Amino acid sequence: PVMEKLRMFVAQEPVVAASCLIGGVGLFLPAVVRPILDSLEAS
Amino acid sequence: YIAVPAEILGIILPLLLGVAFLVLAERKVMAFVQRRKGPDVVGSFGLLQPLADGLKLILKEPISPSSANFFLFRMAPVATFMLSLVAWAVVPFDYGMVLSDLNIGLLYLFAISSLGVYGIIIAGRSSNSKYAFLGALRSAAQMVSYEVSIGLILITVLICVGSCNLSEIVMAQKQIWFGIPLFPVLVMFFISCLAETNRAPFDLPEAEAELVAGYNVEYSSMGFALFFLGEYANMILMSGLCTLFFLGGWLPILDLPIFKKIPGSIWFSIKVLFFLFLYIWVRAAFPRYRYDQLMGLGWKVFLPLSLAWVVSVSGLLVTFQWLP
Amino acid sequence: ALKEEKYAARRTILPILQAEEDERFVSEWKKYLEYEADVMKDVPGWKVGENVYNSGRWMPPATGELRPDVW
Amino acid sequence: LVWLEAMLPLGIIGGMLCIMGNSQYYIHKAYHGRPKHIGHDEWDVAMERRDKKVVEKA
Amino acid sequence: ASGWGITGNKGRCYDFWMDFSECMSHCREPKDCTLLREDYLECLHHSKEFQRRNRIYKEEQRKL
Amino acid sequence: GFWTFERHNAQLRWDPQISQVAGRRDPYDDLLE
Amino acid sequence: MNTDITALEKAQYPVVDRNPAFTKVVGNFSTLDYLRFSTITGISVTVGYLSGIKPGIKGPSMVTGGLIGLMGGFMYAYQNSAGRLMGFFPNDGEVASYQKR
Amino acid sequence: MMLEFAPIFIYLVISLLVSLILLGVPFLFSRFDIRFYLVSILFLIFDLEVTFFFPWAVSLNKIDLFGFWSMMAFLFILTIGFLYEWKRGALDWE
Amino acid sequence: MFNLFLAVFPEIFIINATFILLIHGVVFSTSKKYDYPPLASNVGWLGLLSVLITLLLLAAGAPLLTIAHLFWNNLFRRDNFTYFCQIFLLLSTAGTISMCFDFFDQERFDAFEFIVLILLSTCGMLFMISAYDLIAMYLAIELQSLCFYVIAASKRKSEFSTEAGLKYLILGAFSSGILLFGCSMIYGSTGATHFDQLAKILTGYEITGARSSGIFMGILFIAVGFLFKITAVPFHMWAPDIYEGSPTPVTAFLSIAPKISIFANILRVFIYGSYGATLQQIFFFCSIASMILGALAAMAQTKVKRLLAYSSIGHVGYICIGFSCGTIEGIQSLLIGIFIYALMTMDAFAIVLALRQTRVKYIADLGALAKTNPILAITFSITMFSYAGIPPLAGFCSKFYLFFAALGCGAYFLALVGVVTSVIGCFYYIRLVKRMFFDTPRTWILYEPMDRNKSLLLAMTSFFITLFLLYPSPLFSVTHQMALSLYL
Amino acid sequence: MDLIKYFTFSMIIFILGIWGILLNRRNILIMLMSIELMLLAVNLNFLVFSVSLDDMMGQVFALLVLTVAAAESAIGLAIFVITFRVRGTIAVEFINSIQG
Amino acid sequence: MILSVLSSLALVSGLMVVRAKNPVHSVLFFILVFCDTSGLLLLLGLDFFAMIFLVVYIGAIAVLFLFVVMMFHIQIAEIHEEVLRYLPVSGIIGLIFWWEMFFILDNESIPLLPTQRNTTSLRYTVYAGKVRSWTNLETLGNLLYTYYFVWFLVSSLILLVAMIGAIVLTMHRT
Repeated sequence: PVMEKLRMFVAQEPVVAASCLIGGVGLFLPAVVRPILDSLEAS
Repeated sequence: YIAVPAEILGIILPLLLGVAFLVLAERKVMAFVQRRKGPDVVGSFGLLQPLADGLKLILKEPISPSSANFFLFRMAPVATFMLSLVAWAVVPFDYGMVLSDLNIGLLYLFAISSLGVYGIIIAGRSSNSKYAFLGALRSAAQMVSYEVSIGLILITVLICVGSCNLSEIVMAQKQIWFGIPLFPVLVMFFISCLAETNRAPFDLPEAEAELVAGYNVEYSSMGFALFFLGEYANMILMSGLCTLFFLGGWLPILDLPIFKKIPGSIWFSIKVLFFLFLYIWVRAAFPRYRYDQLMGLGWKVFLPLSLAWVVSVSGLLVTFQWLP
Repeated sequence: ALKEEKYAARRTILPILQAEEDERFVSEWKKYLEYEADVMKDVPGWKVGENVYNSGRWMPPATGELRPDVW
Repeated sequence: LVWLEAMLPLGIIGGMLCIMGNSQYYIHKAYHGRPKHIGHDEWDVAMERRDKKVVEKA
Repeated sequence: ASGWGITGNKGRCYDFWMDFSECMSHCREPKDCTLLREDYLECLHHSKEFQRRNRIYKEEQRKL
Repeated sequence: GFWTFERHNAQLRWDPQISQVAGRRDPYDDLLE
Repeated sequence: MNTDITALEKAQYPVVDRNPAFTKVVGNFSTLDYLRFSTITGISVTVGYLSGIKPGIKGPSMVTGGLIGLMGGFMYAYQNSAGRLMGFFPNDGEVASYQKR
Repeated sequence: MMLEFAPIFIYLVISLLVSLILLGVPFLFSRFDIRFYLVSILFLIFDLEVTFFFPWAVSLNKIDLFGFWSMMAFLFILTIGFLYEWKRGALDWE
Repeated sequence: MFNLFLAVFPEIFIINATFILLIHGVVFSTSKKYDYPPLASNVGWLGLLSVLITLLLLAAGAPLLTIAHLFWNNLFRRDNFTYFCQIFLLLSTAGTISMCFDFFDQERFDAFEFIVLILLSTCGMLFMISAYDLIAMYLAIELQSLCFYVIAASKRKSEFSTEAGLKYLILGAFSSGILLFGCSMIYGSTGATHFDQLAKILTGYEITGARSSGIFMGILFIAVGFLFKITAVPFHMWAPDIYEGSPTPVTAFLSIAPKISIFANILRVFIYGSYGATLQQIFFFCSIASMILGALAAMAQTKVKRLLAYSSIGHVGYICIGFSCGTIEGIQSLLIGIFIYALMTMDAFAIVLALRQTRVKYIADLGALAKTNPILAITFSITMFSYAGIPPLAGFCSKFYLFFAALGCGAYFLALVGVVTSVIGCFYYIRLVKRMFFDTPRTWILYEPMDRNKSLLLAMTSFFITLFLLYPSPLFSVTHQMALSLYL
Repeated sequence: MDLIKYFTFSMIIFILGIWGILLNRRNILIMLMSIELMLLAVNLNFLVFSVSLDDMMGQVFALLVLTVAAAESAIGLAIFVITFRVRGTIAVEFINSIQG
Repeated sequence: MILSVLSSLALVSGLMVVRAKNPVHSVLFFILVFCDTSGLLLLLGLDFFAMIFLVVYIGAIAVLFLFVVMMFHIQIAEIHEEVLRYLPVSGIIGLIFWWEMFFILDNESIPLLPTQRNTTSLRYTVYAGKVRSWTNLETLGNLLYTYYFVWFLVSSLILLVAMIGAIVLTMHRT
């Protein structure tokens, strides 16, 4: 039942969760969005 | 080069006057918050209070205790004061108003901040007092701990600008001030500056009532004065850095002819004054952390968030090809 | 864009600056060649302005200073 | 309006900062004839040295 | 030999190095590439240029 | 002449593929390109 | 970044694709590739379980061993498939789907 | 050009003179705590991280995706180390 | 882009697996729920699995390791020689790890980070073998050395382990600085650090009167660093103290794995390079000094570990004789000697680790072992006679080539030194057989039987030692293959 | 004569490291510091040579060496700390038990 | 001349590093050697390296040494020794090293003697490379993360080893 463990982790460690989300966005944009824009430009 | 020392003195002497009056301003603001007056007898509105205090310290006999490290005991306040002074050679106040237009100015500032710890540690060991030594060790550890977050925030600004030139960092904010999209980064930077300056809520050296003796307890006369002047000059410098990196430096709030009328030095001074007011307002508002609590904050909160912001800003900028 | 403007302005006026520098260096090199011809007079086997490079390709004279372009 | 007492040392600090900027700005402009250029690179240095000849030898 | 200059352009001695390398790439006797090798080393250290200029200086000092 | 062997000639084949990379160009190619 | 797949030792089998994409290599997995992958993943899970009994973490140890095995097994299968498509390994099957398609 | 460093040297000389004047005018009228070593170690590691970020941050415009991901891998290794630090109690002063 | 990284699949896998094991160990060793379980053996088994999977990935993708060689050229160079060297290194790491589980359990060494540091040093040695530039060589050497310094002081409360760590750190940092100085001198004199560029610049001239003194001293200082690394006299005195003071699994790992990695480095930096016989004279004189000092000092030893350390010093001297002669057969015999010495050393250290459960410290502790464990006493005697070089055992190949190269290269002093040192070595090796078989001590020591891992490894190594010369062709052919891959 | 003077600067730093090794039989902390001096002298040589040859390979190695120096100092001081903790002193007479 | 001044300051400071009775003083004189080295680097035109020597060697490494050596409280008796007896051996080794090693570049890099003639007009100036100048920072950053990234990552592995070793050797959790 790993859906409230994340809830407890966010409640107990808000700074760590915020850091993970911010860095995750920073990693997700070039890994996913950037190839999407590259592919769109070529066509 | 014959005119260079004139410019250097035109920087240094007004800086010393500004420090002397920042101490007065802090006493006046804390007092007004507390329904009292603060210095108001020595000179009109207490305006001669800094002169009297400095002259008092000059005339006070220097103790120089019977330690076995007399040279290092006296050199420690000179080191920290010279370091506090030398950071202003690369600070720009307006377009073209800067002594040294260093292309590596950001890294130079980081180097100065890293060097600042030595005056405090040498004062502790050279003072032949276990209490001064343990306080100096704690202060040094706190300073190096918050240097990491300061450096990571500097890297974030560098990614936005793509140049270590402070004037270029200011001129990169013509479109928008970095404090608007990087507001949490600015808050983290202001707190890291507080902790780096040993300022409330992070002022361990002022926690004498907490059984925590400061690193400068064995200092009298002008060694103590040099430590104090260094710390307050660093407060002014941190306010200036907060202004330059996030509030557009000498730039006006809006790019309109009505704002462009008043000189950029006035804009820069106003912003620095606002951050100097925050340093005092925070000192007047809150209690202080324990050493373990602030160390935990430094390593467990501000470092992870600074690293996350470096990653997020760089990833977004390379993704949409918005790099300088 | 503002920086590209500056760099473009530098690129259009480079040839005249380079031509003037080339003329100045050729005149100075003639002066040094005649100085060497005078000083190395009565030195058997000498060659005025001998290229030390076997391939014969032209290089500026070496200065003996490690980094003179940064000062 | 008693709080204006506190705005005097703050104004003094601001004026000290404005002095720190402007005093060094005007001394440099007086000695060099023109205000200091931000971003003086290898190209700007080469220009100044060549201009010295181009001016003095004319 | 790497070609990366310390100011963001081709290194000063890179062309000499390359010519040496192309020479050695097909000459089975290394003595066939001696001239290009000493050209590359002369670019590196300026030894013969400085030696000849020191000869000029020595003769000037002798005749003064 | 083991240096003649193709395994020992990697730079001779790799470097021409980066001859136009910024940081290792002759300054004049920027002027005419 | 200038890239060059040119290998030192030339392929000894017909080159079906000199630089096959990630998705193409994965889609080229044969039943032997899935057999190698499953064997490595199963052995790794088994070793994780057996080595984890004494500390009392056989479950988490199984997970860790299975992660190592999944990584290594995919790597081995991708290696084999890409090497077949580039002609470094015997690839009569890849040549069949190239002559035909 | 290193030309802008000379004013800094003169500035240092003048600041030293002022400090000596100020400090010289009045002359006329056994316990090892491992956590300090540990905080020094962590500071050294992250100081080197800031060092490797400066060339990267100014060079992002030319290294593009490859340099970004190489830095990301560097950070990943150092952050695995940092997580090891966290879990072992090196960041706790209690 | 992805396919370019097929050249580094083994290293990518092993590094990622090491990261996984680090996280697993730290997460569950600190867990209150599981009562803070020791994880040295759990992580050790998972790491042995990781090493084996890396070996499979490397062995199976033999041609793919050379893919994109132009793109990877300025970072490393993979070929046949590096391929077989890396396979040997991985096998040595796997055997060393397999010999550690009884030590983890009975001693209660609960630190899983020991395994992680071994894995990271294995990554470092992998990178050392494929290094093709002074910068890469230095960095990989330093990663290896730092891991070794940490693991040598792993028993942090022990006087011996801390002392060994300190001596190791100081002397290793000294030698590394010397080697780095050599690299800087070479770079300044030639403007190059890649091994191909160095090969071209140096070939054809050696000492032709107008000799670059910078290149000479760069070679000299780099050679001093390498000779420190291979425990060669007079840069050897660290090795006996460190070998004795480190925990016995650490000693076992240090006596085998780092020799393979640095001999690969030596062969690729100098043989592939070009200079006068000066460097060959360096290794010749160091070989002679190493044989003499190793023999005499081993004769003086009363403790098993110190005896094995000095024996290893003597054998590196025997091995370096093959490098000095500068022939294809010299390199082949060097590789054969390294292989056989590695197998024999693993045999000996499996026996030592088996006896360390009863805390074997002195040679005299082996008294009456032929009575209390007859099969074990015979296995240790087979190893000791192999060490002495007595035929038909596998150790005889090193002696044979030592004398063969000498009577061919024309050396007779070398033959005399070899004869005398061989006889001295035979004496101090058969002293151990005499202790286990001939002595009748008043007090005996009864040793706990070894675990299954060490018994299986011992059985296999004992069969190899007694029977290698009956069917030695694969080793001869593979070593000849490697020797030629260096040049052509 | 620029290059020779830079090189002799690095040379004196290296020589001072060697001398610190020679002169500090009883002071192993200064032996460590002398080794750090030798490493700085080599790092400077790479930078000076990189400038002299107009080649960037010297600077890349200079940065990587600084990383190595940092790691080696960290681990060395750790080993120093544990040795001191075990013995209670740093005197060299208490780190000589292994011999022969 | 300036090189002579910096060389003399570095020589004396290094002698003080290896000869100070108090190790704390040895660490502080080491900081002076690093500052002097930074000045030399500034003369070379490498400002990034000059600043990084301050940030890393003084700001991080020397602070580590100072923290450790201060908390040791080393008594002079445990490390003291009279060094007069080492004058001959140090004389021999230093003289050999000096003659062989301070003149190692002289044969390869023969110095240009300064003539009594303005050889500074023979400076040819190329404006093509001055149109867009790269800082030492950008030149290094162009190479670290793309063409030599493997060495970068191996250095990261070295740092990770440092962290793990520091913990496993010294940590005593409360």
